[PDB]
Amino acid sequence: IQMTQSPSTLSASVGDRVTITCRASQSISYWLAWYQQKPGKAPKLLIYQASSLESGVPSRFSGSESGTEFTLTISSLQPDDFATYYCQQYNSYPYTFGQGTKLEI
Amino acid sequence: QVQLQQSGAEVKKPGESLKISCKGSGYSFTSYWIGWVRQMPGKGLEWMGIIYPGDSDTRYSPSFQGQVTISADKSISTAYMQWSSLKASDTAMYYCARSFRDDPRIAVAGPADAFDIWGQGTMVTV
Amino acid sequence: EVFNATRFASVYAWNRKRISNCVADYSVLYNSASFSTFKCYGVSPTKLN
Amino acid sequence: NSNNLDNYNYLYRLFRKSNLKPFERDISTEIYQAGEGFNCYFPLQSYGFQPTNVGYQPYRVVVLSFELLHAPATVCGPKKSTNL
Ligand SMILES: *[C@@H]1O[C@H](CO)[C@@H](O)[C@H](O)[C@H]1NC(C)=O
Repeated sequence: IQMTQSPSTLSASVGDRVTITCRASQSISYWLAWYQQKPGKAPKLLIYQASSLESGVPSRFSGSESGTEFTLTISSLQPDDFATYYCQQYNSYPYTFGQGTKLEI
Repeated sequence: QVQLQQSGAEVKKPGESLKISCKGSGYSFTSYWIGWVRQMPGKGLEWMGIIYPGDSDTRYSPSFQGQVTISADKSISTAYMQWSSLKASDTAMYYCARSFRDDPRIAVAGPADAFDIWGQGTMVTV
Repeated sequence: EVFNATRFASVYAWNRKRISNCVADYSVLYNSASFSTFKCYGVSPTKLN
Repeated sequence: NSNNLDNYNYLYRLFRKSNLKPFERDISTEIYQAGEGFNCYFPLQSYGFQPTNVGYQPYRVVVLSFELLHAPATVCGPKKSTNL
């Protein structure tokens, strides 16, 4: 299953509400996970089962789901939000990840 | 302190036998699920193969039958991955994972998730 | 001769002993320390009596 | 049939003092019968459903408790009214 992420580069300024699209192919309704990774660090859980917030991350981050379509939406951007995010479905084996996006100035 | 001690970096030649280290400490190892995800360096990720270290129940993906053989001795409580013939296609940064529990963590804690906490990471250049 | 028994048999020589007119004291087995494991399937271990 | 819709995250009680009253909601996570942190441990048991796993397959059941108490009606059926 191929996971598409858009856009590859998302130029945003401080406070800009930006959204990225993470679309799936078939029914993974219940179990879907999201992760955040810093340069040279291990990916940390963001949202598990596509509807629950994981501990350790500021509550400003939020993930949305709509059937087979899923969107990571940051409503109130922070100056430290410029990073890369990935996807993961865990409803059906095997588990596949997303592509990722780099944020430039 | 729930921790999973990963081993260090390595540079080898194909064909050799290898054993890496994933030492879980500061939690209940027999109660947690153990998920597996491998990360190629600079690109996407692929499930290399999963085992149930509770009873060494081997369940590998069809595309990864026999390529990696994971083990875990409960004596020292460290998870090993074995190789019988190193391949250039598997040079990457490996991440062995425990299970995260959010709903009644003490109920069973098994088959819950596949990302709880990782050590410094064993970048296994196979 | 079965609960506090001394000697037992092998796996392939399992013989049936039809004992009659018995009194099933199960509290000793339920609280036994000489027996390390008491894993019970068919009914509840507390209502064995 | 929730087999396609709805994995070890479902618990059910095995040991308790007695049966619960109709629609009772009791929650406790310790104090097994015989064998606090001893062999006696968590009393509920996780169901054996798994994404890799007929009667042993996961289902889901819901109940619509209809209360016929004499009270001002709030939830009514799709019946079209007429002039009296
Ligand atoms: C079986 O032996 C134990 C150990 O001596 C003893 O405590 C127990 O009472 C015995 N069983 C019965 C039924 O007396």
